[PDB]
Amino acid sequence: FKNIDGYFKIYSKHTPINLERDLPQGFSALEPLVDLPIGINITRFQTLLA
Amino acid sequence: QSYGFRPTYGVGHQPYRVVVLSFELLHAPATVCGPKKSTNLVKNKCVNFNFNGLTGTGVLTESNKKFLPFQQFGRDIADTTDAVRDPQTLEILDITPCS
Amino acid sequence: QCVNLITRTQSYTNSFTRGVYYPDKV
Ligand SMILES: *[C@@H]1O[C@H](CO)[C@@H](O[C@@H]2O[C@H](CO)[C@@H](O)[C@H](O)[C@H]2NC(C)=O)[C@H](O)[C@H]1NC(C)=O
Ligand SMILES: *[C@@H]1O[C@H](CO)[C@@H](O[C@@H]2O[C@H](CO)[C@@H](O)[C@H](O)[C@H]2NC(C)=O)[C@H](O)[C@H]1NC(C)=O
Ligand SMILES: *[C@@H]1O[C@H](CO)[C@@H](O[C@@H]2O[C@H](CO)[C@@H](O)[C@H](O)[C@H]2NC(C)=O)[C@H](O)[C@H]1NC(C)=O
Ligand SMILES: *[C@@H]1O[C@H](CO)[C@@H](O)[C@H](O)[C@H]1NC(C)=O
Repeated sequence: FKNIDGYFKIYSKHTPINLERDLPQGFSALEPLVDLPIGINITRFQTLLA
Repeated sequence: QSYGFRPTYGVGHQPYRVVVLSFELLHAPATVCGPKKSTNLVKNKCVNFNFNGLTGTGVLTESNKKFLPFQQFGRDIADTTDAVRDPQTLEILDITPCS
Repeated sequence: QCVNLITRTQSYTNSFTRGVYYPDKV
């Protein structure tokens, strides 16, 4: 997540794993998902659970 | 105070519907713009093209230089502004100098 | 209305070459 020039650009990429993960020794690029043009002052965030 | 607005009132007292258009230029640009004119794709003796903002002169072609489904540009090693896919039909394009 | 029971401590771990994204749509 980024906040630059008002655009809240979200980058994401789903990558499958094979065993236990510890940020494994692999490379993968993230593709842009949305470009919400809101320009909100974002200084805090909380992960929402269900 | 109440308005009368009888049909025989003078021009100075007749009702006027006033519509004010307010425009904001805050630090949050969005896609709120006016309408743009659209034309037909032309190649084969290249004509000038203005595709989604950028302007070029190359030969539009249907080459197999497939881009990504999110990219909307094209640049070579020399940062040459290659053609962009069709903003309407999503058809991949490419340009070269026109001799 | 909410119930405060999700708070818990933190930890740390070693990452790798992650977070690389496309800086432009070209
Ligand atoms: C967001 O927060 C900033 C500061 O925390 C507010 O002040 C702006 O700060 C930036 C950079 O420091 C300046 O370029 C702006 O001119 C400042 N704005 C004002 C009104 O002083 C800012 O107002 C807050 N809101 C937004 C939408 O940016
Ligand atoms: C992206 O990479 C894939 C994987 O090599 C390319 O797919 C191959 O393309 C060649 C050329 O047409 C074919 O001979 C192979 O059979 C293709 N392989 C597979 C598994 O489909 C693909 O062409 C590359 N993308 C571009 C734009 O060149
Ligand atoms: C813009 O409008 C044109 C015209 O309706 C669309 O072209 C049609 O595309 C469909 C496929 O989705 C075809 O089945 C029709 O035959 C096309 N019609 C014509 C006249 O070409 C075009 O797809 C639209 N583009 C977007 C991005 O909405
Ligand atoms: C990350 O930071 C924490 C506390 O600052 C530290 O305990 C931990 O060792 C650090 N991780 C690495 C890999 O150094």
